[PDB]
Amino acid sequence: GAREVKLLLLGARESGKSTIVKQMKIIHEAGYSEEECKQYKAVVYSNTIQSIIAIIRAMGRLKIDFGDSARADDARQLFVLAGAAEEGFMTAELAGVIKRLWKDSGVQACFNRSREYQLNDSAAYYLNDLDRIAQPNYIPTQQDVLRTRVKTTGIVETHFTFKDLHFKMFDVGGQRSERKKWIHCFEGVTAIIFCVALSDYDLVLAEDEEMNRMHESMKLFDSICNNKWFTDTSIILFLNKKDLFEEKIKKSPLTICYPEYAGSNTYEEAAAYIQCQFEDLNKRKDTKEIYTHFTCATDTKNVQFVFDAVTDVIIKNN
Amino acid sequence: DIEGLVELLNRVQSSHDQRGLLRKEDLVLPEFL
Ligand SMILES: Nc1nc2c(ncn2[C@@H]2O[C@H](COP(=O)(O)OP(=O)(O)O)[C@@H](O)[C@H]2O)c(=O)[nH]1
Repeated sequence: GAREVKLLLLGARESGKSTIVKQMKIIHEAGYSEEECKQYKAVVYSNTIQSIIAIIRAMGRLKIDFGDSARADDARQLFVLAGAAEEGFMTAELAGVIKRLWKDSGVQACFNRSREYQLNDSAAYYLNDLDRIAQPNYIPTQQDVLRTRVKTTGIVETHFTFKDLHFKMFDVGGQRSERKKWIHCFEGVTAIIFCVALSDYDLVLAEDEEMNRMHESMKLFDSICNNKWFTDTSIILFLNKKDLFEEKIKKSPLTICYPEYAGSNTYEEAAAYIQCQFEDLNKRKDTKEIYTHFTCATDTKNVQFVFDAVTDVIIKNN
Repeated sequence: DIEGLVELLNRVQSSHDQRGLLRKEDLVLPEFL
C-alpha cells in the first residue's frame, strides 16, 4: 500500500497523451504479450494506408505533381486495392503500390510540406518499415503497438507500481466529457502532466480555429495553472515531440509561431524560448513551481528516465 | 468559471480520419483522379 499517486494528463489532440499511458504499460507493467501484439496487426495496416492516402489527397489540394507520371495509376490502385482488401490482410501488390508511392519524389515533396495540412506523426514511422510490416509472418513489435492510433472510447485509466508507489494515470482522450466527469479527474490529482507538441509551432492553422495548436495549448495551459482550484495540484510540463521539433527548426523558423522572437533557429535556443513562453504564463512566481521536461513520448528509454525523475520530485514533496 | 475551463478542455483536446480501422468513407478516390 504505502502511498497512492493520482496523475492527470492534459494537452491538445496529438500532443502525446495516449502515448505516455501506453508507455507506462510497457515500462512499469508487463508490456504487451506476443498475443496482445497480434491484436494490433489490423490497426497497424490501417494507420499505414490511412497515412499514405492522407498525403496523396494533399497532393491534389496543394496542386503537386508526381515525380513519375506512372505513379498516377498506382494512386488509383491504392484506393481500389485498399477498398478491396481487409483486416489482417496485406497483399504484396498493395504493399508494392504503397512502397512505390512512398518513394516517389513528388509524394516526398508533399510529405515535406506536411505542415500545410493535417498528418499523423506515425506516418513516416510505418511507411518506412513497410517492407517489414508487409511480411506474412509479421507480428507488430512492442514499438509498433506504441505507434498505433485507435478510437479513444471515453476516459482511460492505467494502474501500476513504481518505487513503492501506486500510480493511477488518467487520460480523457478526444471524448467530449460532461462537466461532471471532469471534476472527478481534477479531484485528488497529485499532479497534472500537461503535454505540448513542440512540432505544432509551424503548422498552418485549420479553417475552423482562430489561432493554432501551439497557442491553443498556451491558452489552455494558462487557465490550468492559473485556476485557483488547482493551487495544491502540482503542474508538470511535458514539452513533447522534441525530436520532430529539432528536425523542423532546421527549415522552419520559430518566427512563424512567435514573431517577436529574435533568437537563432537552433533547437537549443528555440526550445528554451518556447519553455519560457509557457512558464511566463504562470502568474505565480512565488506560489507555483512548474516542472518542465523535454520529452519524446515514443522514445521509451527517454520516457522511462523522465518519469523516474518525475517520481522523485513527487516523493520529495513530502 | 469552471464551465469555461471544461469548455476549453473539450474543444482543445477534441480528437479525425487517421484513427482506428479503415472506413468506406476514407477510401473515396480524390477528385483529381
Ligand atoms: N516522433 C514523435 N512522435 C510522437 C511523439 N509523441 C507522440 N507521437 C506520435 O503522435 C501520434 C499521436 O499522439 P497521441 O499520443 O495519440 O496524441 P494525444 O493522445 O491526442 O495526446 C502517435 O501515434 C505517436 O506516434 C514524439 O515525442 N515524437
